Amino acid sequence: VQLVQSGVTLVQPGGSLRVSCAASGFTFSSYAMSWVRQAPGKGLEWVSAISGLGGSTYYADSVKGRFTISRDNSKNTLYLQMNSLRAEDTAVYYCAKDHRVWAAGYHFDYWGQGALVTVSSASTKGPSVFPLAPSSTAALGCLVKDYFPEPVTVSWNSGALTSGVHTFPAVLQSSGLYSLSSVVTVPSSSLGTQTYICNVNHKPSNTKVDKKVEPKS
Amino acid sequence: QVQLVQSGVTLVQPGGSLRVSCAASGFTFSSYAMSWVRQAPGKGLEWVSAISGLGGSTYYADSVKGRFTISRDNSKNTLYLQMNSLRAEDTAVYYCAKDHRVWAAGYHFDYWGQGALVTVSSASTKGPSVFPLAPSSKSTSGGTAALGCLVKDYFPEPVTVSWNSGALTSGVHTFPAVLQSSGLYSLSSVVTVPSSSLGTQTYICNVNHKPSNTKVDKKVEP
Amino acid sequence: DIVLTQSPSTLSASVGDRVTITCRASQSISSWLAWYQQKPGEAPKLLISDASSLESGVPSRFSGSGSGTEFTLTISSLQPDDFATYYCQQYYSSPTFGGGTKVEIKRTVAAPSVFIFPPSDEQLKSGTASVVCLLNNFYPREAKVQWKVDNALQSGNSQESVTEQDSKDSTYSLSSTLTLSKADYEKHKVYACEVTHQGLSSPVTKSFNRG
Amino acid sequence: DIVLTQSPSTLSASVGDRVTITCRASQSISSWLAWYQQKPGEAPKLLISDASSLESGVPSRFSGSGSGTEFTLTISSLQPDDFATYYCQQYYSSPTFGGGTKVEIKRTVAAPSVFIFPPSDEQLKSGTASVVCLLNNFYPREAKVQWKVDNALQSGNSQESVTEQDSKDSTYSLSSTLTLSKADYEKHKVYACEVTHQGLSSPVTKSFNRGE
Repeated sequence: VQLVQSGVTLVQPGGSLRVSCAASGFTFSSYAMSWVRQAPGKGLEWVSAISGLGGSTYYADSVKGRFTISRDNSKNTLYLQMNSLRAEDTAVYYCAKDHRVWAAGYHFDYWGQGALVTVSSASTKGPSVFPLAPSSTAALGCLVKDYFPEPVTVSWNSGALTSGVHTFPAVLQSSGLYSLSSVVTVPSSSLGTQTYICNVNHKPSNTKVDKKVEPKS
Repeated sequence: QVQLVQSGVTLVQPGGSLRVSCAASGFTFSSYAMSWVRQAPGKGLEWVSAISGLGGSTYYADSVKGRFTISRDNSKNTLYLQMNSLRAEDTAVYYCAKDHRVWAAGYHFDYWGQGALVTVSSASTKGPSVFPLAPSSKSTSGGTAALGCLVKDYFPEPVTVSWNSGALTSGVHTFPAVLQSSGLYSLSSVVTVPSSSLGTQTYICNVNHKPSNTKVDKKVEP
Repeated sequence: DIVLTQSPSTLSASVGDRVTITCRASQSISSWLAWYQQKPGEAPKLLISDASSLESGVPSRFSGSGSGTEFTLTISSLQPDDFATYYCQQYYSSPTFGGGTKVEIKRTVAAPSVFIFPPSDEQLKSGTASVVCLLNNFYPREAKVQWKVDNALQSGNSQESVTEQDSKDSTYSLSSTLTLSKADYEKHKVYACEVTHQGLSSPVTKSFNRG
Repeated sequence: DIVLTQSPSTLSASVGDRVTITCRASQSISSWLAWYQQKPGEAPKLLISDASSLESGVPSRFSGSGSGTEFTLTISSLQPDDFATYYCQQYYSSPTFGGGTKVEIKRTVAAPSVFIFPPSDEQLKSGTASVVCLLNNFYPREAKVQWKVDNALQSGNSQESVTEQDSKDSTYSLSSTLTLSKADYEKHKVYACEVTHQGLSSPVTKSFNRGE
């Protein structure tokens, strides 16, 4: 009784993408499946639904134009063919199964892990690493700017300093270019005798830059 | 004995011309150096211009330098500020002051005028629309039911509002006016009274607007 | 030019409390500085001159110190007459006034009374719609209120105003007005006002249905 | 169509506390309603169906009630696994989700650490200037940060982010970024960040002078 969505996906504006939700461990054709999308920092939204049999398909007002849902009971597989994608449609897509009702209602007990779909349509570029110097307990940091796409992994001295470390969530800019910030707090005395180097590992852009932090005047 | 008597009230138009008269008495005039300072509503004070004990050297701020002029008469003991080509940014309360310690040497200020308001809105004065606030629930979920009165699209300030010809003095809150995109002020006034008292008493708010000379009373009913 | 900065904009205090405000500027104006007192609707009154010399007629409780860039105004004993907005002026290069430091009386912590009022029927005829959210009898003055229409946040279309503390209850009261066109109103069925304040552990929301 | 609303968006609670969330629909949807649970980064999990019947494998402490327009979710005893976002769904009309109620454990009041950083020199070389204002180690979560440049408020040019509660210390952290052009940065000399929080009696402000 487990569902498996698509691992990772990336697209462009008005682009076409297929999300495949595999189903196993319990009878498929008996029940009716549906898609539900979650935008970052937003509540869930109902996308599309298909009857357990497949005769009836249902779409939402916003998505009815540009989306298409389809199923094969033999392969026990659910396909969401997404056309004419927009920036608003960028989300994590979950595929679920019915809670109590049998092909009658749209209850959901068991959810898939989700499939990430991103329609940002920005050229993939290496992050710019800018260090933040300490004043005068003291705080210091590193700033990642104009990077795309997610993710970015941040480590201190290749992970040597695990404690007292804060990595903030990524933020969307108007330019459509993400920016992230990571900081650490250490005693005032230890700053001079120790060197702090931040490691940014960005796989898509293959950008691995290590930037040392010094408090100079 | 130092007294400064500023101009009472003023209103202008865009790019208009206006003179401010700041009378000074009770102390030597020519002896000290005077200056004007404006305060925009809900804002910190802003230094405008200054003039010397003789009146020979004048000083102005970068923003105000083009179209403003400060002047003085040692004979009539009067300080005049002539302002031309007015804009909305210059709308503020203006005060004329005197030096504290220094004798025409430094920029200290001890005694300020009561202040003169200048408004460059340039909007036609129209009667306020009074809209009642219906009580929320008949049930007293909050201990006291709340009702109010909303004044909209009035110009210019002020508007005075008293309940029941002043019968209801307690538990009355009159909120400050707000600037809208349309440039027309709007104010809101509320009262909280027990729910049982809702049926037996009638609540009316008296809206008084002087410039448009509009005085309308509006009863609050659900 | 020279622009000074003040650390407390609104400083909560009580009678007979030692109060200190810091007015630190950008450049070095040496020993030449002044502190003023402005009560609401009243002309500013000179508190202190040169930061060392007290102007005459001023109560002895007030004192000031500091040199160079750093300055501090200190009151050993606070009094009721001493409550006003406070600005600091430097005349050394360019004269200017700070944001001002307003001092208030925080004695307890209270929960805001929330009342939500729908647009009146007479206003509907005009083609303009105003929804009113009332918060009554709450200190401290600081609070945060969000507008939600059909589960949608509204930014830029909300206006807010605050009364002064009533001497009787020493509680602030706040009013929020949401102004929108009539059509936007009939499209949306449910209107809600969210209130986040110190007195309430859980942010309380008052909402209504259209008609 | 029909949209439901939630009363507590963020509810401050502690372990083993009786918790009640109220979800009221605009129209009367009778007995057809459901409640869900989503932990950070985890798939949504089904709490209750028809507002009366409980799903299998679900802890017994949770209960739900109400009919018609009114509904209430009640938890007699709260547990470490109960801190996640909660939504309400009605099948009578358009499938619709509520704003959600996030559960937190910030009973303790902490004072925010304020650190203000000017834009780095390499960033100045890029032609872009970013000033960063840091708030660290503060619960409660609610906070308000304003940017003041030369005693002037700046609106729209600020971006803000909040970390999740840390398991060890239970403290949230917030960052505000002010981004401006090189020219706009160099024209104004003094940059200041004003922090308004509950822990502090007086709202604290940290500032720096350009090129200092």
